[PDB]
Amino acid sequence: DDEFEEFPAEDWAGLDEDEDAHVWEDNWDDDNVEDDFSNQLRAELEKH
Amino acid sequence: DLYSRYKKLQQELEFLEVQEEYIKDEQKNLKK
Amino acid sequence: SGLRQYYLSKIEELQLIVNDKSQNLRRLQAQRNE
Amino acid sequence: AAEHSQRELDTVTLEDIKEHVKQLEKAVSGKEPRFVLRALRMLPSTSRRLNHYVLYKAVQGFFTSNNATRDFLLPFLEEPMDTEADLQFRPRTGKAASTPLLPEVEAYLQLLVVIFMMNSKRYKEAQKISDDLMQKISTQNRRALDLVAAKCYYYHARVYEFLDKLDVVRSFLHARLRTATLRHDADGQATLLNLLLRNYLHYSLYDQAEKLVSKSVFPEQANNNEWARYLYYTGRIKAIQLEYSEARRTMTNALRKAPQHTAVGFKQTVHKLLIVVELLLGEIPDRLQFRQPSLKRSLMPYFLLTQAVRTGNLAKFNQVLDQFGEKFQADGTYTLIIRLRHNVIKTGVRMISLSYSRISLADIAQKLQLDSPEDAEFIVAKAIRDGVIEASINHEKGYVQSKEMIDIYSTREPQLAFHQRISFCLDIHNMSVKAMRFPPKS
Amino acid sequence: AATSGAVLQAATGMYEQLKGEWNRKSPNLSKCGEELGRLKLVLLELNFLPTTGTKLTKQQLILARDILEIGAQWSILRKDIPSFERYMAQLKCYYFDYKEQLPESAYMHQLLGLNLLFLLSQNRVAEFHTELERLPAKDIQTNVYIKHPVSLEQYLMEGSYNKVFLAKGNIPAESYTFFIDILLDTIRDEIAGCIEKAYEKILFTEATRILFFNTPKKMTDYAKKRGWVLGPNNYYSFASQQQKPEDTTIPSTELAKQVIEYARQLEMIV
Amino acid sequence: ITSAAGIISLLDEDEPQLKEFALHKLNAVVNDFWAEISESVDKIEVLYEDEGFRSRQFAALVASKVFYHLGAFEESLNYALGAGDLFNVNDNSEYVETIIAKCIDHYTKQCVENADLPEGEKKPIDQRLEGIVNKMFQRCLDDHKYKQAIGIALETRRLDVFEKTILESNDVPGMLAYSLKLCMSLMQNK
Repeated sequence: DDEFEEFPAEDWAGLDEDEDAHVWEDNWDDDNVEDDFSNQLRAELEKH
Repeated sequence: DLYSRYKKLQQELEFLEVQEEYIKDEQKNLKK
Repeated sequence: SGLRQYYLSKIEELQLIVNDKSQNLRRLQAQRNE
Repeated sequence: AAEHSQRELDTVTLEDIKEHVKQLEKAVSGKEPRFVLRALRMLPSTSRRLNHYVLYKAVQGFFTSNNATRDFLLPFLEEPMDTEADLQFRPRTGKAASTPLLPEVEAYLQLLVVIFMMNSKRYKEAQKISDDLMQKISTQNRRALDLVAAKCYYYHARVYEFLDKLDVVRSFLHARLRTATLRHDADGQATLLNLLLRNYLHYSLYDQAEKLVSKSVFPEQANNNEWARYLYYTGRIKAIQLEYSEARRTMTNALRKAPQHTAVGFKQTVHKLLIVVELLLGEIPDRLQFRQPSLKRSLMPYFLLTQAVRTGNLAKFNQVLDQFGEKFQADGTYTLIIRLRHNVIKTGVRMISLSYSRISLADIAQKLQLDSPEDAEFIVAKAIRDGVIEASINHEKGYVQSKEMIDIYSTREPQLAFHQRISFCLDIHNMSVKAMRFPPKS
Repeated sequence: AATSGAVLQAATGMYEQLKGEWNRKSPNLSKCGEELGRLKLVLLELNFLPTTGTKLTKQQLILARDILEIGAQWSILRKDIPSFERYMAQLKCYYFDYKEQLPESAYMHQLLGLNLLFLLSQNRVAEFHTELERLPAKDIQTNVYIKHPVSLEQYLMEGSYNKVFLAKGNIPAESYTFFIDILLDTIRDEIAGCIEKAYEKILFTEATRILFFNTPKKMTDYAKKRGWVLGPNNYYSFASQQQKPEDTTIPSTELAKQVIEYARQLEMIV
Repeated sequence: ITSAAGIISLLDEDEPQLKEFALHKLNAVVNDFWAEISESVDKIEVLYEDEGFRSRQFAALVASKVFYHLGAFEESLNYALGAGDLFNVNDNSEYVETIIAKCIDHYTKQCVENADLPEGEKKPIDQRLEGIVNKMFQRCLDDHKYKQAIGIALETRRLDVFEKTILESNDVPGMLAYSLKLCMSLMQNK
């Protein structure tokens, strides 16, 4: 082993507990804040 | 003394090369 | 004291080469004997 | 109660140390320098499990001859607290005790002592012992001694860095690197190059680091850890300069070559730099790395930065920068983030090019929330020249048309890739056959 | 020593003469040039460039720093890029490497900003950023003399060339005016290169409009300088085809050599 | 300390006193800035080429030092030869030792190549290289280690220095026996 002592491990000062820790798949698009695709389709039908 | 050691090492290296070539040829022919 | 470092450097280079060659030759000899 | 457990642990550690010196002696006797690496492998574990009794017993048992080094070393060590069950560990027997120990063994014991002194928060004596060891190494000249001197160099630089005197050791490192290069020592070359690059980067002498990298050829037969360090530092240099593509390539290689389990901090640092350089290039880093348990909390600010970059919003970007301003400075990426804060639009143009085969400049302006389409045209031209997007502009109609995708297979490129990999595999087989040993004739 | 003190006195006397020659309402230019030409040689004996920290005469260090400062400003006022580079090479050393004991001047940040702008004008963005890294963090976000080159570089990266073309008017100190012109010429050249590599058969609502040429004929000389065909008016084909290399010859000798090497490695006794 | 850029800058200024100051400072700080000097080494090359200069030897020495640091040992040897007496053969420094070894090897190879040729086509040998090798021979003789001098004499085909070393010694008969053993031992060229 060649433990890289020169580079320190990130400090655990705060070390806040996991918010949700859900383990499904993450994925980027989940971050998006959409507007209720149902409402989107209703608006699309209304505006034709 | 140092000259003798240096030249002896040179001769040893040449002999090792000769032996290496001979052994490779011997292996190739032993396959046949 | 005079031209000793030069001789020693050449001898050390030759010794390293000879050690490597001897190791390779021993491996080859083992295979040949098999 | 734990005293007996500590004593038996010390005894087993002494047995391990004796095995290590036996291995070094066997290496020297057999003219197989690579053997000493087996003993050097356990350096971290041995350092972790070292103790005062261990060090004192080891030095007493291993320095019967040439007691000058015992005189220089023992005073630093603490005398055993009225030990009464001392076994007077005597590894060297009779002729072995009388004869002067080997230079490699003396260097190894000195290295153990300096590591212990460093682990303890006592750096002055660590520096003194280190300087003595380096004088011994400079005086001596052997192969296995050079292999040990590699780690000796590493810890000497470490103690000086702790002292905050990294500048003064620069000339020492340069001199030793020159000697190693003349003597054809790959391990020493690698260790000294990595330490010198670390020295330069600490003070931000990026021009000096770049010049040294350009003029020195890293050894190919270097340990994977040294390769990882070198790749990280070269990627850092290229990223600070404007070579983002090469930086990303080199740093992906560095992270790939880093040890799988350990080196957590190195992984965090390389990951942060990779995130920033990818954002600068305009791509989007993979989200899998953002949830690994080890790299989870550290990379949260960079996660938010990537979020803002993807959903480009200067308000969110400035909020994130203002919040985690100090941590970026601490970690060494604030300047790169500042560059990203103004080259953010590159990512939007990349997404537009990826999605649309032919779009109007007015539509590009609308999508990128820019001013009149002239600014969009200038941005697109800049991107095309930079090579971010393979597209051609046409203002006689006023739209950007993406280039076609060429049939890569019909080209000779697959042949080149496969030839590279075939040569690599053949070299692997040849070296794996040469590594074989048949020992019965010994 | 008495001789050391006397020669220090001579050097400071020449420096005071230069101060009188320059800091008036209008420098003599040539007179200050001769003064600096002799003061360069004069400086040699007062340890011009300490090869080691070895804290030496603070008076010598300050005198050398000031002389090189005035020399760099003289070069900029005389319109001599080589002289400016030669003076800055040493001024940077004095500012960065001996400052551990020597105090911090009042022109340090202005001269560093001058250097950054000079690098940007010569289009050495790599060196620009390498140097920008040396300076502290707060000074790159506070000092008005260091903030002009940074803003110009950021706009150049963003591609908003219009912003800089209008921001030329604002200058922290008149010295920057010289280098702003070379920066504008270089930015015009970069726009031309971007248009050439990108685009296909000119347009961009006429080349003059996007190249920011006041008169229609002002771009003709640069069009002639570059290898542009000069087709219809404001219509220069860039030949982005690059000859469209389509000829393929099946490199055969090299492939045969590669396969023969494969066979050699497969058959030879390792 | 650091940078080492102004010293290089002060080399194109047409004043052969600032030029010499810069050359001396570069010689002082060459072991720690060889990479920086290497990019501009052509300036020192042109300085050496210029005969009008006065510190031609010093320019040659500094250029040779930077080239030796780089790895271009042939160029370093050539410039060390041109550097004249400023190369102090009797100096215990790594640069001195490595360049001395390079000159010895170069002379050995050239002499061996020349030996097996007619006198008409004998390729010329640089007199500076000859002088360096002769100085090393003299150092051997002064230190009294005659066997090393004999060895290098035989290797370089210098029968003259071989004879001189045999005669000027304390054990003439012993040296004769040693040389005869070398001849009727590993010495193959008939």
